[PDB]
Amino acid sequence: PLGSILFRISYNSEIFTLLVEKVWNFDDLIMAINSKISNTHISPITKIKYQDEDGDFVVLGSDEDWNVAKEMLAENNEKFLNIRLY
Repeated sequence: PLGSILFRISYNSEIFTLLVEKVWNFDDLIMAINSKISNTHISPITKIKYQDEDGDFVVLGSDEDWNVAKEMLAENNEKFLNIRLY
């Protein structure tokens, strides 16, 4: 049952979880992480690399990449997600 998705912000040596709805386009999305990571409010990120079913990381900076992945979650049977922050 689809509803919400979780994001596992994976940094260099930092790890955080952010609950991102399935209605938060790439905009609100980028703003969602940019909000949580806002903690530093020194220099956020504009590029997020999310994992795919194949298990290969892929860039994500649009809805076509934020959705194309979502539709995959169902195929991955994962209500969560993994993002890369470098």
